[PDB]
Amino acid sequence: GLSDGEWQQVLNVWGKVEADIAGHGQEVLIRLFTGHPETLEKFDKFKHLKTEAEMKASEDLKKHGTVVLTALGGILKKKGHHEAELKPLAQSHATKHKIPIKYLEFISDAIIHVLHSKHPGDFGADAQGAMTKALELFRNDIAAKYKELGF
Ligand code: HEM
Ligand SMILES: O=N[O-]
Ligand SMILES: O=N[O-]
Ligand SMILES: O=N[O-]
Repeated sequence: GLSDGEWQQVLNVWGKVEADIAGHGQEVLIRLFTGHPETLEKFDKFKHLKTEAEMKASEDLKKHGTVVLTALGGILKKKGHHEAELKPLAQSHATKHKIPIKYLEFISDAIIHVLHSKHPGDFGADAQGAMTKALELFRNDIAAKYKELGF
């Protein structure tokens, strides 16, 4: 898992996201959809978005960005004690949304990219290390639930 020091870094970095949850959420999703168009196809409500300009101008995309990062933030603040929070997400994403674990890798990478893009020079090597460990823990615990479901 993560050390106390590493969790402290994770939640310090997360303060950046919390100051503009919608903007961070929007950019993470645009980074995901533009880097991996196949992911857009998993959202019936976003597949109409043909261009990044349309994505940027979509208020519903920003709304979903807020939902996604709010859920993640909740999970992170549990500092690994997140079984109850993670279980329903693993289930909905495997069974209902049919999201391969690879796409969770993509969005983890997107979060790291957006943090650098929005805070260049203010996302230090230790911070990236800790946030990356937290996102891997998230992904690893989700993967365990995916395997249970055979997904
Ligand atoms: C940090 C990783 C993620 C978090 C925290 C997250 C969180 C959520 C939450 C809270 C919801 C609404 C409740 C629910 O249906 O469970 C949701 C819905 C959804 N998620 Fe995710 N999600 C993540 C990753 C992804 C990825 C990578 C994809 C696809 C590439 C995806 C596809 C979807 C879809 C299609 C919905 C339903 C959207 C709708 O029609 O309203 N999710 N997600
Ligand atoms: O937990 N301090 O590394
Ligand atoms: O954007 N993930 O639901
Ligand atoms: O209505 N089920 O998302």
